[PDB]
Amino acid sequence: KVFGRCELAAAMKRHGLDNYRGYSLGNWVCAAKFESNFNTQATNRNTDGSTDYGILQINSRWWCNDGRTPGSRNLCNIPCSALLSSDITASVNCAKKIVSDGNGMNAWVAWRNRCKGTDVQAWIRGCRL
Ligand SMILES: [Cl-]
Ligand SMILES: [Cl-]
Ligand code: NA
Ligand code: NA
Repeated sequence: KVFGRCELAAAMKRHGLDNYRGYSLGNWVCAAKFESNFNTQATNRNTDGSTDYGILQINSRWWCNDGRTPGSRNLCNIPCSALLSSDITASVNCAKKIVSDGNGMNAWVAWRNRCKGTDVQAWIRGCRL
């Protein structure tokens, strides 16, 4: 599923990601835009052999099991394919764990390089939330 911008904002808010660990909703929408273009089905291989999955590009070395990643910890205790669902619940639950890990949203490279320090409220401008 390719979410619309405000559509994803509303889903993320309903799921309690807005202001989660102090990250306003625009941060999460901005991160999803650059990580996945709002596409739940997005996957990308990493150099280390792990793969990133879903709207928030959650990694198979630490967070989910994809059955092919050396050193997988599966800390979210989920198959990586569950993170590709049109229902974002599993991605949100796992993102809450990741962002609590100590580095906040710096865990997402695209967030640090493209969202951090910018006017992230722009990402939810116009939406009815
Ligand atoms: Cl915001
Ligand atoms: Cl933080
Ligand atoms: Na894909
Ligand atoms: Na992989």
